[PDB]
Amino acid sequence: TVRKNQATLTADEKRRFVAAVLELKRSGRYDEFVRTHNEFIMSDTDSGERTGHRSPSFLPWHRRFLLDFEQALQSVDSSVTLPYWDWSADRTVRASLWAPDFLGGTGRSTDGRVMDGPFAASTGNWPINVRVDSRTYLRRSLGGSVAELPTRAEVESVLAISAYDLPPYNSASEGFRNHLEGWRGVNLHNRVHVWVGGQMATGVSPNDPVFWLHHAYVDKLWAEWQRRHPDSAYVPTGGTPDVVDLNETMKPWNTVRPADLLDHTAYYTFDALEHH
Amino acid sequence: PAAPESFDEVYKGRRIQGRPAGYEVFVDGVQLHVMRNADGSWISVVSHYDPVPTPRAAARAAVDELQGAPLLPF
Ligand SMILES: [O-][O-]
Ligand SMILES: [Cu+2]
Ligand SMILES: [Cu+2]
Ligand SMILES: [Cu+2]
Ligand SMILES: [Cu+2]
Repeated sequence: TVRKNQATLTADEKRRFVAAVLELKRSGRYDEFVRTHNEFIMSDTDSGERTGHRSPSFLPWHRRFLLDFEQALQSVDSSVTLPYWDWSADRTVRASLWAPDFLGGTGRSTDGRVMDGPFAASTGNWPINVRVDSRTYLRRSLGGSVAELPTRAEVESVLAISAYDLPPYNSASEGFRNHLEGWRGVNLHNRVHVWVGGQMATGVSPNDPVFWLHHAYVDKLWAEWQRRHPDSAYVPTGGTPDVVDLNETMKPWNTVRPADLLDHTAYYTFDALEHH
Repeated sequence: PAAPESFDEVYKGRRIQGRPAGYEVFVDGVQLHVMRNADGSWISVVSHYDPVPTPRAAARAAVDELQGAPLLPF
């Protein structure tokens, strides 16, 4: 399984990814991934149990969630893999990612409605069902609520951080995980959600297929961090209330631990990944 | 650690209310999920990656986000 930079996909690979995602939507499977993510983001709190977000397990949890979604895509078309969006490089609305043959563009200004691409409401193929309001159409406002995507130099500053995570293991932490998540510092992952706008800025953010490509690049940055810091590993390593320790299992699956997800090469490789 | 004060105002045509419960927000009488971060900032389910300083600021951000749309119960 090789995960490729979206910018490098052939026309046929874009066609097959789009079709596999649309079939997961048609069959009802896609919306349950949206629902799972929203349930966790609503329940994960800084002073209480926290698993998918704002906690050390943010990265293995999304790694496993993306594996679930990729395996679902492969059940429709076995050649499909999740691509990743390097938003430090492809940082304008002119990126091919946002062309009508791939994800479609920004939303119109009156109501944020995406008007082109395979996921535009007008196609009849992308109802927004799992939602927090009456609006049933895909929306985006690329660059509307925040002016810039992270730059490579910003990403590099975060990759240089040696500790994976630190007490109190939440949105107030120092360390790599919370700076990549974005609650502290120059802000990588959270800012990209804000930059896309529309459903991507909300607890039902998997409603936008770009969710997967965003998190596949966050997941690549975790793999890059590991190559930069072979002497660092997931923490905490046991006995932490409310937080998933290295050898504890994670909800909703219950049968996998962060320890089982640290080495991505058990599941996929990247088109290119820097050595240490 | 005491909760923010309650509030009630019309913002961009819509009634927004907040009250300690740990804190509840309503837009036109429909509850809006909000959460407090460790540093005292707030987010809502329609702006969940975007910390703002107060629950009223999160309610106003939600009204901005909604562009007139009814909130669905959570
Ligand atoms: O995490 O979206
Ligand atoms: Cu999220
Ligand atoms: Cu929440
Ligand atoms: Cu996210
Ligand atoms: Cu070395």
